[PDB]
Amino acid sequence: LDGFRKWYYNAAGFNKLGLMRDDTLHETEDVKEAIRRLPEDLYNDRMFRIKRALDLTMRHQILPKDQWTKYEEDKFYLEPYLKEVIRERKEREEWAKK
Amino acid sequence: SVPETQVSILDNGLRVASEQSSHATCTVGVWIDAGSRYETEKNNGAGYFLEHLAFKGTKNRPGNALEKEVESIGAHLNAYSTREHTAYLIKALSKDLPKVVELLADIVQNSSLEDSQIEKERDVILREMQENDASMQNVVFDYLHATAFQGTPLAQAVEGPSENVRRLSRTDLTDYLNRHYKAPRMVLAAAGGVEHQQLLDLAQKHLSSVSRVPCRFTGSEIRHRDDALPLAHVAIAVEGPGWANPDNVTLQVANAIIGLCQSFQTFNISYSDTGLLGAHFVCDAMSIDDMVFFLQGQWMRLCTSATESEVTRGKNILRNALVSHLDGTTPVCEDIGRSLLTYGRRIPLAEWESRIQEVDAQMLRDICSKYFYDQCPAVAGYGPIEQLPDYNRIRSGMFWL
Amino acid sequence: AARSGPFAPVLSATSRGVAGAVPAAPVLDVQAAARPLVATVGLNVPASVRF
Amino acid sequence: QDLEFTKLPNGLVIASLENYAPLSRIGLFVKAGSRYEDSNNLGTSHLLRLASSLTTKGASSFKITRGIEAVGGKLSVTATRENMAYTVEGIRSDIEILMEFLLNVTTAPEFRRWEVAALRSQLKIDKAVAFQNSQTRIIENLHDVAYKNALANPLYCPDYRMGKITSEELHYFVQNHFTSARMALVGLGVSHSVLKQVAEQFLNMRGGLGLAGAKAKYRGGEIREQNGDNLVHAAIVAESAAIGNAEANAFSVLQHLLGAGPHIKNNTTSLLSQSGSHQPFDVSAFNASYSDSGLFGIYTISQAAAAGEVINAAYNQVKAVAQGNLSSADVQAAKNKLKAGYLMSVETSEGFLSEIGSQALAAGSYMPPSTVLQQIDSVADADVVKAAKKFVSGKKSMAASGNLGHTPFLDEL
Repeated sequence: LDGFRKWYYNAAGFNKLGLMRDDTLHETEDVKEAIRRLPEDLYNDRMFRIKRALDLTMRHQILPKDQWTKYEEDKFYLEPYLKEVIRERKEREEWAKK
Repeated sequence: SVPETQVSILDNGLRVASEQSSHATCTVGVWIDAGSRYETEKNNGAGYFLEHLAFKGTKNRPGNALEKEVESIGAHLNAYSTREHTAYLIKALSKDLPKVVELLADIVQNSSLEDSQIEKERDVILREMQENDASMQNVVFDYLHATAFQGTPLAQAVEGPSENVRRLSRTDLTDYLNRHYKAPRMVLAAAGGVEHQQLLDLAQKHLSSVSRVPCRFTGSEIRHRDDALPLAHVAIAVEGPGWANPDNVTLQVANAIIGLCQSFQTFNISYSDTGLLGAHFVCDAMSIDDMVFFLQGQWMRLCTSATESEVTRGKNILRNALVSHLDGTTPVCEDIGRSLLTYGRRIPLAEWESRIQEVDAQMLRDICSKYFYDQCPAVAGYGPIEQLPDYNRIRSGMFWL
Repeated sequence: AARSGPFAPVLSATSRGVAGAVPAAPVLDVQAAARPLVATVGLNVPASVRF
Repeated sequence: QDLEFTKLPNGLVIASLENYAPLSRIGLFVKAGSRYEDSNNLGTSHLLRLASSLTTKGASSFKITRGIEAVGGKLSVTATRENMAYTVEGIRSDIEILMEFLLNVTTAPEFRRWEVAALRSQLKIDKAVAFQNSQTRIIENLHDVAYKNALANPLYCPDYRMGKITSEELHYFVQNHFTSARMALVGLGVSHSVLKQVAEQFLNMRGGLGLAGAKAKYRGGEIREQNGDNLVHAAIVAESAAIGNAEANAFSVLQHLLGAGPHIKNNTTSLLSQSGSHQPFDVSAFNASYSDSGLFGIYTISQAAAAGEVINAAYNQVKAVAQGNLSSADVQAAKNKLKAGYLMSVETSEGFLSEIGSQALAAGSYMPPSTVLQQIDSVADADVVKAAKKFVSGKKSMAASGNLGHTPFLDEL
């Protein structure tokens, strides 16, 4: 399962643009709240990575293979911050339900 | 376990009410059923100007020697006037209970209005009014009262128009004093470390001399546009039920549900079988209309769809707030004086709790539909109020399609 | 002048008249005295000054 | 019965009184005022005071707000230069979760960075609302010119420090001053046992004595700020006694002799107020005593033009009291005013809870209202005179604001 997940990570292809996994999340309301709660350095790296991926998609290029994002290396930075947004979101929802 | 408020009555009709408690300081006050509602537009500032003159000396205690006495025991002397009630209250120690009562007796009868003082208090009152305009929310609530009770004695303010203030004389005052200070319309209320029998004996000794002898809600709006002010104050109200109508309690729970504008306050002002129930908010010009829309939706919501839980919230909120027992002596008595003047009796907190717990969501939305839905409001705006909607838009926001 | 030394532009001000930039250099709803300050704030009750 | 005060072995004071009130109040008192900051973390106590509804380790923000408003209870924070007090009140059937919320807020905050970044704008708004009146600004200026290090720190955050207060500063302040030896948990309308039992779930984390605060040093100085207000709010104070010293009382009797504000809703209510008078002006005596130092002086509001001699007249009156020119009936009336003010301050429930709280942190003991009465009586005429001479001689500190073209200076005063 670990090797097949690495193969699927190579087949997804966002590592060839230098992106992380959390860069590829669709910005819903909860995702934008989690992005707003990021520290300044992580937010700046995320915006630069997104801008570089957009430039590479503009020129129809990819990064060199040494510059790709290694599956093992990818960091799920937004995840911790996101869970909270969802948790808080649900708590609020439940309160209203009841 | 809250001690009951015991009420006695002298021949004069002055109900002497007291509610003893451990606290060693007491708040002894006199309430009088006399306000701007009893004035007839020729003496529109008589109660206010008498409230200024009442501490400037009596016949027995001429001038500042009187207030020297209330400095000597370290007591605090306060007075206020509303559209329906006037109160003169003293916070003191328990052991100074007799002299305080005697002091209050002078303040209600045997009072002396010095002509010299009359000019000095006229300049005080005139000037304060000349600067009172500064307080916007007071201007907005006076405008709301005027446009809601057009043509009635409830439109006119407590202070009165500068005109009357300048044009007032001892005899006029004497009249208001001799007319609206009757013994059956007076309550001697005491709260805190007082004994009821001692207070009754003191009321028999002094104060036993006091002589024994509708409104129409015009739904409309007043707007004072002045664009130089930084913030806008808007009050919207409908007709209230009055003091004696129990659904007030339910309406209070509704206010506790409401509790977008920088400041949003709900009010239920009650007078004798009338009142103003509504909301006052103070906002920047470019937000005003949105506030109004917000506010009307809430009201409409309660009238349209209100859950069980929020009701519980209001019930509880009101409960804690309604809690006044041992909140403060000044409050405690204030409640005794108003309860004997309005209800004719002191409603205990257990009866308030029973009337709160009988309120559910169905009767709350029924009473809110009775008092808010499809009613013509009174609107009073002051400040940059151009984006404040006119009467058709507010009236259309008073119901849902 | 002579007294200026290196503090002239500090003891003197010169408007350009006719011949870093300024870095972009509110309103709240509105006596007694001498009771030491004790500021209070609350979750529900609005904050206040007890001057 | 009466209050009960067990001292726990980790230093926490527990005080309880069960009077079977329908609404019961529970407060927690910490020696963590603004005097414990230095020049590197100014305004941290203001953000800590405004950060009482932030997601705590135990409870999320939504709950800490919706749960207190669900039962209709109240959570408030009152802060002086020495002490902070977090108070909750509500129906007896909901004070268990009210103590859960309050003790979570006191003991285990999280101080998330996005929450404090949202709170700094509220900090600016709260400071503007607080400085909407002239007294607050002139007392803050008076403390800043009167003291050097400790009590000179403002209650409200400075303008440059907004945007600069971090989560780490709040965490450091809490970890260095919210320890059990500086805390008293006081409950009116509750059983002592539960307070003892709610003192174990929390208030057990930090058992230290906290990072003690520097000794406050007097500096003197007069600051005048032209602000335009027609009224020149001027406060002239000097160093006075600490809370505990007997001299303290003497200074309280001295302010009630000189005038402590009006007692009527406005004349001949003060030796000061009496000292000629043909204009609108307010004059009172100011006294603020903290556990190491005190400030006593005069406070004047007046028309700019007369601002001078009015201040001089007030000063001259105190000099008369420094020369023994007083009567025993005046001192007896001052004692009666002071004791009536104390009894009316403790007659309310929240004032009673604050008093017990303060006494706890200050002396660890409860002083029955009665005891105080006889101690105030202890103050005698000469004692009052003595405190006066202290003010009349000690270096003064002056904070002035308004149109100060005719406001005198300290070397002229």
